[PDB]
Amino acid sequence: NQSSSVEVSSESYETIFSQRIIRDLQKELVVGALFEELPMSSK
Amino acid sequence: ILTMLVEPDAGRATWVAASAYGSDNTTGSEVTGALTEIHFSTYKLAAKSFITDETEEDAIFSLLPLLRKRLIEAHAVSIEEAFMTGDGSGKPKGLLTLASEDSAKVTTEAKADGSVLVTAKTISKLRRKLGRHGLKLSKLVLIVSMDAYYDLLEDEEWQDVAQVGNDAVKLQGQVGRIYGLPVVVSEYFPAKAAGKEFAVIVYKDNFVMPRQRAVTVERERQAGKQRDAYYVTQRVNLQRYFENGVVSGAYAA
Amino acid sequence: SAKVTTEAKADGSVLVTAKTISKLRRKLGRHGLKLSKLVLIVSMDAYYDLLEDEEWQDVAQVGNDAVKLQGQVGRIYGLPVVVSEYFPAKAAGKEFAVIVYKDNFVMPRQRAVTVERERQAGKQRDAYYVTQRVNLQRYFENGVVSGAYAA
Amino acid sequence: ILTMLVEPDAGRATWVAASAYGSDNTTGSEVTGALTEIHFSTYKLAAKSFI
Amino acid sequence: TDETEEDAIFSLLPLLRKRLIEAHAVSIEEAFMTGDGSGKPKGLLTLASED
Repeated sequence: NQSSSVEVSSESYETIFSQRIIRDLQKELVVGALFEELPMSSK
Repeated sequence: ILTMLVEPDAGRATWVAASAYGSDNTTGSEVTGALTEIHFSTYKLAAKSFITDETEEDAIFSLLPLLRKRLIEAHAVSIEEAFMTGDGSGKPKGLLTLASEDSAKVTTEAKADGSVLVTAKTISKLRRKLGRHGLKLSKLVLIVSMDAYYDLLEDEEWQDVAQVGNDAVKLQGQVGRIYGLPVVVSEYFPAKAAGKEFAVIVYKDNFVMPRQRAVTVERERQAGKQRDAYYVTQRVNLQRYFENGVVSGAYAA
Repeated sequence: SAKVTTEAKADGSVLVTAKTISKLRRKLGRHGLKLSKLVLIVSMDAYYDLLEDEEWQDVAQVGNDAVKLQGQVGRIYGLPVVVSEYFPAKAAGKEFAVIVYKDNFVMPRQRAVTVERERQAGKQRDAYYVTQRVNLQRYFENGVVSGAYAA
Repeated sequence: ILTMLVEPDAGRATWVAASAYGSDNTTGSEVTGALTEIHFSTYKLAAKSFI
Repeated sequence: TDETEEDAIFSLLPLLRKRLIEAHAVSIEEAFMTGDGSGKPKGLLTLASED
């Protein structure tokens, strides 16, 4: 703040750190799971 | 200051050759990813006004409620103006400034004189530059200047019943939803001039309003002046999460 | 300066289209947004020109209220229409339509219409007197817009 | 004559800089406003006829 | 200022009071040590000098 008579050590003590993680929009997946599956038990 | 964490982008696996079925390459490559962070802050807006002790008697009626309501409405007006088109110098950055600095300010073809009006098609074309976030209409907000609204009222594409249902202009004289977007009119857009803006579309969920202190009123008595001073203060700002979600249509040059 | 010089020609080369009338709402500014607080008045010649509008003929154009089916123009662009014959004579730079914010105008009045009958025996006449005291005033210096012919 | 009071327009507060936080400018600027009046009047309309 | 107490995780008042009190104590001891006579008490060093 650096405006009153007394000041804090640095901006680390003027800050609140949050453990919240947020993500943007991700491309939707379409072809990954639209076909039927053919299981195998050999090469 | 408040700081939050932002989850990084996406990696990918690898296809291993059959020859490496026994070597160390059978497990493919290594994925890596580093977090990031974002910050928030606030600005202080304030105003003051004094009333001397000679005027309350020197009047047939009181003059205090007028003073209080004028202070409040001045605060609100300044907030709205700054949020609309404020700069970054000691004030919140306006939506138009964000669009300009994001290169999302689209130069349209409408002229500043009237040679080309503002059409519904031009407004709807802006959804392209929003990329992924433009695919959902329910998460969008459209705001148009007054002149833009009056230009839309004369749009040739919303005139007849055959064209647009029963919501044709000729039957109503007003424009509600446009291309699936609701219309909200604002008067705080800049002046009608070349290169200036007339509309903006905002991803509503991407914008927050940080606030430290709400509207407060501090009254002070000054006996040596025989005045009553009134002080109104608050600390607000307008911040977003990621550099996207805002596109603004502008006039031609 | 609410006198919009429209492109309609008094000589009659170009008629007075409906779009021309609706464009006048732009000049009203903040008061022109809400439709229910407006009144539209047009001259008789303007009304007959409205009846010859290409844009109000077909059913597919304007619902059931096409001119070809009725012959009277009612609401125009959401504005009900009223015809008055007290406009000036059709000439260059003359008004044919008026849009007015209704509540901006008031009618002050001191005394109503009164009739006084006097018997003048020195002249064998009965004098009849009719008097009233009124005016037309508006609150704020706005609220009315009128369009005029070209040239 | 009838006289009516007209309320004036709106003011605007100020964004105080961080440097002036401890000074008197932290209170911002002052907003003023003067009332106004509007007057109404009338006219007389008269006509006469004899028999 | 009022825009510092909110602008910090922890209060800063006890520090202020302590600093003021200790400023008084340091100043008074220094003055009694070698305070001159001009607006301040004469210090023992000054007294011994003048005698």
